[PDB]
Parts: sequence; C-alpha cells; structure tokens
Amino acid sequence: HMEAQFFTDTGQHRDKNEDAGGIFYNQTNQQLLVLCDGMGGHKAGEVASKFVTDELKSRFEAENLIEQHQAENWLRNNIKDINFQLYHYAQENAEYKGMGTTCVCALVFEKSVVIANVGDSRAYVINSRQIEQITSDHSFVNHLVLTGQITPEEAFTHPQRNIITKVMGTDKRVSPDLFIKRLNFYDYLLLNSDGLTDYVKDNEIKRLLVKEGTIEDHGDQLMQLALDNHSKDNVTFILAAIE
Ligand SMILES: [Mg+2]
Ligand SMILES: [Mg+2]
Ligand SMILES: [Mn+2]
Ligand SMILES: [Mn+2]
Ligand SMILES: [Mn+2]
Ligand SMILES: [Mn+2]
Repeated sequence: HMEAQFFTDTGQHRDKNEDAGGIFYNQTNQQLLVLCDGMGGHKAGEVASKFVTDELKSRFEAENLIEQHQAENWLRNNIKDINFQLYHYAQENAEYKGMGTTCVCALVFEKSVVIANVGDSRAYVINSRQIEQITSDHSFVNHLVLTGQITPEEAFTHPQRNIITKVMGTDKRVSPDLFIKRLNFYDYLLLNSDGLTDYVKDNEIKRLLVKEGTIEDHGDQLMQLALDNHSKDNVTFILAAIE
C-alpha cells in the first residue's frame, strides 16, 4: 500500500458534492484507490458516484488476495457488473433515470499499479521532470481533438466541453480502459475529477508536487490552487506517495 489521502470540496457553484471515492483495503491489506464523478448534467449524480464507490469498496473488502496478474480481469469484471447493476437501478427509479458517473480506480502493487477508467476523471504519475496522464478522457471534446476538428485549447471554450462519451450507469454494457503502469522512478500517483484539471494545468500540478512537503501539505495546496483558479465544479483527488 502507499501513503495516500483523499481530498474533496463541493466548490462554489454546485448544489451538491456529486464526486465520490476513497481508499479501501482488502483482507490482506492490499490497497484500492477509487474516484467517481457523478454527472452534474443528469439527475442524481451523487447517487451514481456513491453507488459505484460503495460497490467497489464492498467487493474489494470481500477479497482475500488479488495479485497483479489477476488485477486487470478483476477490475474489468467488477466495473462491468457494477455498471450493469447501476443501469438497472436507475431504470427502476424514475427520479434516477439517466443518472451516471465516471470512475477511475487503481489497484496498488509493489512496483506497479493497474488502473481502470470510464469517463473523464484522470490518473497521473508525476516525478521531478515529468507529469504523465495515464488515462485517456472519454469526452466529446477529446473526440473532437483526436479527429482534429478542434485544437486542445479550443476544448476549454467549446459549448459541449462537459459532455462525456463513456460513463457508468447509462447503458447495460460498458467497456472500461485498462492500464498497467510501472511505478519505478515516479514520485506520485494522482487520481482526480475534472474539477481539478479543467482549471489547473499539468505543469502547475508538477511544480507543486516537486517541492518538499507531506501528502497532506500538497493536497491542501493543490485544492487551494484549484479554488484560486475559480473551479466551478466539485474538486476531488487522491494523492499517493510512491515509496
Ligand atoms: Mg445533481
Ligand atoms: Mg524520483
Ligand atoms: Mn460531477
Ligand atoms: Mn469534463
Ligand atoms: Mn466534474
Ligand atoms: Mn513533494
């Protein structure tokens, strides 16, 4: 397990905190990091994000041992099952119909992490020289950037810049992206909701983390930075020190 801490803030302009997440432990004290961004533009985003977080917590705490070679399959199969359960929960309740959430999560191992991603929450590794975004945003503007219809700078001003193209809960099927990243020579793992990186640039995160300070020091500084940049969203992240 890593030294890790969860940080969240409703922010200024939101009725609810619809982000969710946590740091969970199974029966042999292996660590799972979870972050979910419930959709603000649909009903009941906090129900969706807390549903997925609660399911991952309960499923993981029920396990004895998931070794590294088992982890991609465990994450893929549980995300698909949770997506299925969330979809039908929303379909059975008119006040929840259409709800959904992103999810980024990470199973921690000695020298590596296994990450699953659905949506436009992110995972990064950071060291003194670089910050690498491991995940790829499932967002409509990322689609527009990859098809070369807009530049990445326009994405910050585009009228549909909040639309996401893969989400938990809105269809009975989902296909998460899985990543395996070696941790050697990195200093930090960061999982975050778009409330952070829609407003704080990658080099700003790197500059903050490369200074001395504890995980709690850095996370409070990073939250204050997102707020100083006038984030209009819930802001959530897990910061973990590699080691
Ligand atoms: Mg809402
Ligand atoms: Mg280093
Ligand atoms: Mn949200
Ligand atoms: Mn977004
Ligand atoms: Mn958000
Ligand atoms: Mn530091």
